[PDB]
Amino acid sequence: LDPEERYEHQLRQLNDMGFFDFDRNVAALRRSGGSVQGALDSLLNG
Repeated sequence: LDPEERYEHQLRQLNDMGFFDFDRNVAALRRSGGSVQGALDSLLNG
């Protein structure tokens, strides 16, 4: 699956929280294993 499938529900949550950059969102989700909480931490830190 492409990440847009794979991470559909977590991309929505991230976008709903003001995180719109797709590449950054996907990168953060891959490092977190698909965890939104972890992705959010990455997106806020650095």
